[PDB]
Amino acid sequence: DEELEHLRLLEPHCFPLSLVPTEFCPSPPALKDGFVQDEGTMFPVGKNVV
Amino acid sequence: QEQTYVISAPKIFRVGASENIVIQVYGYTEAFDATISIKSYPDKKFSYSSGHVHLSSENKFQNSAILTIQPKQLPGGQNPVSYVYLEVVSKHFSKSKRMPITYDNGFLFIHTDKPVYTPDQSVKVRVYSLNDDLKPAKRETVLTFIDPEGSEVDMV
Amino acid sequence: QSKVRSVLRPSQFGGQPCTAPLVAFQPCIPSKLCKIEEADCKNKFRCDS
Amino acid sequence: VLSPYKLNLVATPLFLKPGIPYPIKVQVKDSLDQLVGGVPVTLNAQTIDVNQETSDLDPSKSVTRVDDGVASFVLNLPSGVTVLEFNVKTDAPDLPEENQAREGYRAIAYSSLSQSYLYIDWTDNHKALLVGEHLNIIVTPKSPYIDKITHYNYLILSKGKIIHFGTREKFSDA
Amino acid sequence: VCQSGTYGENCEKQSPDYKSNAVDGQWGCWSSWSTCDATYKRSRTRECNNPAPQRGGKRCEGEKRQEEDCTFSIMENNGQPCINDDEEMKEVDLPEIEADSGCPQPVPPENGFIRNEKQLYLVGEDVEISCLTGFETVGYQYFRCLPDGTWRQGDVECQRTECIKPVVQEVLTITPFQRLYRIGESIELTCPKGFVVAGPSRYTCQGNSWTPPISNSLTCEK
Amino acid sequence: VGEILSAVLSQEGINILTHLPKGSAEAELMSVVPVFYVFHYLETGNHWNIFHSDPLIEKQKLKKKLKEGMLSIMSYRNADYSYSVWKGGSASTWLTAFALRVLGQVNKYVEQNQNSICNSLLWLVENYQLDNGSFKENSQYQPIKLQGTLPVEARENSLYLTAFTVIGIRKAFDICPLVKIDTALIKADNFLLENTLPAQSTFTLAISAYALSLGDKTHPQFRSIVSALKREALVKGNPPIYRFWKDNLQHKDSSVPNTGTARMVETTAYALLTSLNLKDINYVNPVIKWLSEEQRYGGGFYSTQDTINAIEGLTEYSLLVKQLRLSMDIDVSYKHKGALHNYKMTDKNFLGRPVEVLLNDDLIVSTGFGSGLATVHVTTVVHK
Amino acid sequence: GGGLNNANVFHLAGLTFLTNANADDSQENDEPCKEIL
Repeated sequence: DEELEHLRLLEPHCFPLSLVPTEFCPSPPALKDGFVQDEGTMFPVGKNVV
Repeated sequence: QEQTYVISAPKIFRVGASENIVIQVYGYTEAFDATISIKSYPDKKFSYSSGHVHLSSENKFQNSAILTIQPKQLPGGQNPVSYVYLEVVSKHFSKSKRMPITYDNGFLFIHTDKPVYTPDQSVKVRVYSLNDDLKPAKRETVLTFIDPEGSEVDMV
Repeated sequence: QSKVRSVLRPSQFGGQPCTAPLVAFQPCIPSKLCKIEEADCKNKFRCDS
Repeated sequence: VLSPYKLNLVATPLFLKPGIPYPIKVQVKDSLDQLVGGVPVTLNAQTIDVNQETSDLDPSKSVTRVDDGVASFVLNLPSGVTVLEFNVKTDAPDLPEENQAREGYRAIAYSSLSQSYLYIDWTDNHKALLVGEHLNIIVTPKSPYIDKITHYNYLILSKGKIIHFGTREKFSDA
Repeated sequence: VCQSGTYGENCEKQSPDYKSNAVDGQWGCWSSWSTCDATYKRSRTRECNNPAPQRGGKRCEGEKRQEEDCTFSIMENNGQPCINDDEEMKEVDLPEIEADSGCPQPVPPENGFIRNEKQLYLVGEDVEISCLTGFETVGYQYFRCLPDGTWRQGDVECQRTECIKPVVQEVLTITPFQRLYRIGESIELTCPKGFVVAGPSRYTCQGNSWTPPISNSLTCEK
Repeated sequence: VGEILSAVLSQEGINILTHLPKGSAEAELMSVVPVFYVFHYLETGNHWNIFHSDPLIEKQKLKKKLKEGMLSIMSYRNADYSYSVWKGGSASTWLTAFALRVLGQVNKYVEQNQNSICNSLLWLVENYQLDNGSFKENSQYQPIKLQGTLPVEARENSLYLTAFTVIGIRKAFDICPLVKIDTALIKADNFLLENTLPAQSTFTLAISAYALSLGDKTHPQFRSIVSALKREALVKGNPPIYRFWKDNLQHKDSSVPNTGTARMVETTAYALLTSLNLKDINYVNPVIKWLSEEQRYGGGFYSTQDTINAIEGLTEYSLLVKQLRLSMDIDVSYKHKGALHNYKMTDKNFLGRPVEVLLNDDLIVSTGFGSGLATVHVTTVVHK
Repeated sequence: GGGLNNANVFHLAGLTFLTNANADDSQENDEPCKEIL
């Protein structure tokens, strides 16, 4: 089982890719007198918003 | 070696800059997706930014991601980050290269109301403050005044 | 990254050989940078090797 | 000063497209340099095309432009040229060559292994492109494999940043 | 590996001449090291037991024991340094170019010294002089590095405050009363047995010095 | 402050505390002697404030160990307040000086009674002060290896003894001021100086310089000896990245700690402690770095001497950094007239504007206790 | 403009590139290029 983790991590192009995200935040919270500069439908884990 | 790619990027990433990274692939017909990512170096653990890009004849197999390095996400401290991994990942290829990064982001045009002043004067001074994107930066700025002997006299 | 194990007794007198490798290597993603630098060897003629 | 002029290139690439007229521009300057603009200058050049056949060119002559300072030249180099190296000297008849400031420079071809190239029909138009005009550049890949080259790709970069990118298809006109 | 006069793949069959059958004896390997002894030495031993010697076979050769210091990684060794052969330099190393033209270290005034020595000082850096134990500053004790490498050299000099307890090659011939004296104070030069070999029987530091007899500090006879 | 070099102990501090089993050869003494200095090191505070990379050293375990250390070290006092490692062994000024050094440190938790210290010092000075050289060892020619260290060749070997005793005396002196002992110090310093002028082999020079850095830090010959020590330094890189000292063909190989590597580590720790007494952080830095490498790996001979003196130096450095850390709320006022100004001099705001001293009154400047160093100037313009 | 090579063209253009097409920009470095335009 050390392969199934580690080499898939190192060389993911070598394996089937579930490249498209599957986990997301809710919509970003609103500010008083402000807005999120970029709107979007999808907010993947690790995405920044400004 | 018909199936090939080019990812092209600025010679140096500017911290905080919005950097547009373009990708072209050749010898492909099935449409597929890639991700271009900016990752901590050498450990690749933290990801500063990532962009999903879709490639198809509908795009003539060309696309770009807009990726950025928000300055607080760098670890900072006494040792600033010199280098960062640019990465691309696809069904067909994975590669990463050590890009250099630079913190030189934008322009600080000092304008003094005159070039010459007598003693018994106050200078009026103001600074025009612009991003790399040449937009008004809206950033805290600090002035330091040095005498002709090279002695610091004031900071504000 | 290197992983190793040791022989508990050798084969001899025609016993079964150990057959399996004593060392495994795995490509890591390293934490540190290399601190290597080339030797200038002062005046001495540096061969291309 | 006995040799009061000095010379430098301006905007010249030092890279050759063969057969395409290769432009050269020089600025004459002083010690405490201004644009002199009034100097005669002349050019002498030597070339190589293949197997190091050293071929000298005929010399050429220009005045400097009185306003721009630019003396300009263009060389209709051989369609097969590989390298050029040349000198440019002040030709002001009142100055001998020990005084008529002079310089030597070398340019080198793109050195494709596949003999595969992508030349642009750009004269180096001296005049700044006005904002909101359409730029038009015809682009000419030349290659043993042009039938393969379905499209070239272009990028327009300003400052540190790519700002436009796209693709430019082969017509049935080849 | 087989002795001459035995053959077969593991030396199993003897030639007809082979004598002294089942003579044996070869080293076993060492123990793991002992815990550290009273003197913080560890040790290990090998038993000559693989095989035990027999029938006049040799004892297992050489030293039956090893002994070693006990030693540990004291500091935070975070990584091996690349250290080379013959890496050191003496003070013979060539001075740097100092091309930044920061001021070199000034020579302190007479009876002065620098509180904070460095190879180079930044432009607009200032250096503090101080006086030796016997001396007092007169004047402004700072020098300031100018862009041309000059030092804004202050008027400061260190004047003598006191004369030390004098030292000259004879032991004794001196008073223990103090290590230090004001200018013009006497120095007692007391002979252990009430004689004078050279100079005054009692003298004084005349501000500059005692001007004493340098060769013989009252080498009085006894 | 400038460059700060984070030299620190490994997790091996657990071992340096839990040290090789107490017992005969005073394995007990050799185990607890590092405990006092590990204690002192942690009394930099940081390391008790933060060990959180690893499970904490239990502070109460340390306090217990310290107390037990004091109980043990009492067991080695001779009745006459000399010291012998064996209860009936020959009295030693060497071990007395070692004890006096140790007993200088402990007083924050466990002060030894000043009388016993005075008795020890009195016995040492009164018996073994001498007219030229001093503190010749009384009655023990037999060295001890892991507690002791190489003596000099007989030529000016007094240098080592004088220096070592001086060090211990100075560390005890703040808990027994006695004018006759001061006089013995002055004498010992004079002799050790006069015997260091000929530049005896560099270990003697380094230990003498360390002794002198406890004395008059501006004595002209002390400063000359320091200049000699500085000329004998070895370095790597044109700007020195590492600095250390070798003598006695210690340029020979040593893949393990040994008497020669011991000599190297101690002589370097003594040059370090000398320069630390000169507060010479900029010179110390490449020494700290070279120490941190542990090159000559394992350290010294793993003597108690090399390890103790190294950890003492590293402690001192750790102290000096926090000392120079700038925080200094200056306040300035006239004498009869009111307050003029206040400067929050801080690392983040290290330079306030110059100020015109308008009023015709005497000017008083002061600060809260704070931390670090500043310089303050007034200049006067007059038309003559 | 121009360049001695694809890699040189990209470097002088102020770009770098990742490709499998038998070229790399690691051949060149940020020299103090100071020509006049």
